[PDB]
Amino acid sequence: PSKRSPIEDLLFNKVTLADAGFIKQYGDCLGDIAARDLICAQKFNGLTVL
Amino acid sequence: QQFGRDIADTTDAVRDPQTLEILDITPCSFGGVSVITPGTNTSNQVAVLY
Repeated sequence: PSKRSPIEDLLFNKVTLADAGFIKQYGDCLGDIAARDLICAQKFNGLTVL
Repeated sequence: QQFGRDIADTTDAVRDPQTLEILDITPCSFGGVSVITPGTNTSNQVAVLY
């Protein structure tokens, strides 16, 4: 579905992003989709990732 | 123990002094608001991004 080449697939699966690529919080931290401990704890203090 | 705590020394839970039940505290909704404007020279309409 991603329309990516195999090398691009390997590259995307080796960088974990540190779970920092999340923006929205409601619905209980997006039902754990966004890492709770890091993202939600940070952004309850006015820290957002655009 | 009467009060929980979080990374930022913020109380994430509290024991009810009467029903002895533990309640989680979460801050209520907040976020930035942006205004998309096509320029006053063009129109006075605006869109709002929450």
